[PDB]
Amino acid sequence: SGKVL
Amino acid sequence: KLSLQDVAELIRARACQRVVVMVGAGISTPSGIPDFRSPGSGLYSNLQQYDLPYPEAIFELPFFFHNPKPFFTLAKELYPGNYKPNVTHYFLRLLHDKGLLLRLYTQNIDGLERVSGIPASKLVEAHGTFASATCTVCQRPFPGEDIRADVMADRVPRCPVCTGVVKPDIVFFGEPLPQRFLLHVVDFPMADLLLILGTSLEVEPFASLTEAVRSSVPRLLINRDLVGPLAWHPRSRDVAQLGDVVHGVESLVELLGWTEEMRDLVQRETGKLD
Ligand SMILES: NC(=O)c1ccc[n+]([C@@H]2C[C@H](COP(=O)(O)OP(=O)(O)OC[C@H]3O[C@@H](n4cnc5c(N)ncnc54)[C@H](O)[C@@H]3O)[C@@H](O)[C@H]2O)c1
Ligand SMILES: [Zn+2]
Repeated sequence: SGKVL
Repeated sequence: KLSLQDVAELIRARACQRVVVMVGAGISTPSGIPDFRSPGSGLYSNLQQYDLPYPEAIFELPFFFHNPKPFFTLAKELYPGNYKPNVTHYFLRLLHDKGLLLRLYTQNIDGLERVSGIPASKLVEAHGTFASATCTVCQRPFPGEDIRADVMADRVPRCPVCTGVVKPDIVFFGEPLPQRFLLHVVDFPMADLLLILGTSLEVEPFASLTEAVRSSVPRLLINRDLVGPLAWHPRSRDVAQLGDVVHGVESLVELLGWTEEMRDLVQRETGKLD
């Protein structure tokens, strides 16, 4: 999965 | 519930011989690197002109391709040689020097773990690194030094082959983490102690790693305050040293009996650098 916040 | 002193005792008594460490922006502020863009800063005023509509934009691909300059300003500041590791970094380094360190997981892009002397093989840099770069067009790889001159001179680094913009290997939003990040499947089950320093635990997948150890494993947090799973969904062997991270670290070091070795180490390393 992607880097996210 | 256990105490800081308890954990220290587990280490002194060799109950826990394999420590996984998770760290974040909090451990680098004492070196004088700002975090939230909240600060009135040498950074925030420099980026001020650039008119980032918001802080996240600096790590966003669409904005970068529209205007790479605000990001290269950040790069200029973080490029190796500008900042020095602090005692928290040197503590981690000591932890490796004594055989305790299974793996160090960092979200920081300042590269100070490597600079403090911690081997790459022990490090997982989950948000990437300025040690290398890639052309955004042709995918050709470059060592970080190849773009150093451009970066210091405020010129956007361009690919010598295709003229494409060359981007340091920092992870942007929506990008997957580097492949070494997958060591966490082996690492976390194998771990008999988890250390969490200076992190909000808001950035994923990195944050979730906190749950990945076994129930028997103590999770020690040294941070301003309770955050994430340690708050929402705590565990019995969880431990919080809340306050300034350097004080939390210095306390542990003293409890471990490493204070004097630690000072000799830092003194020697810091003196060398500046
Ligand atoms: N040095 C860097 O590489 C750097 C700097 C600034 C921002 N970032 C981004 C931040 C983000 C990852 O989240 P995270 O790493 O948790 O940063 P963060 O800013 O979201 O969290 C830092 C946490 O530690 C706390 N803290 C800060 N200073 C101290 C201190 N001196 N003593 C005790 N606690 C302190 C702070 O209040 C917060 O709880 C990624 O997108 C990074 O690229 C990285
Ligand atoms: Zn190219």
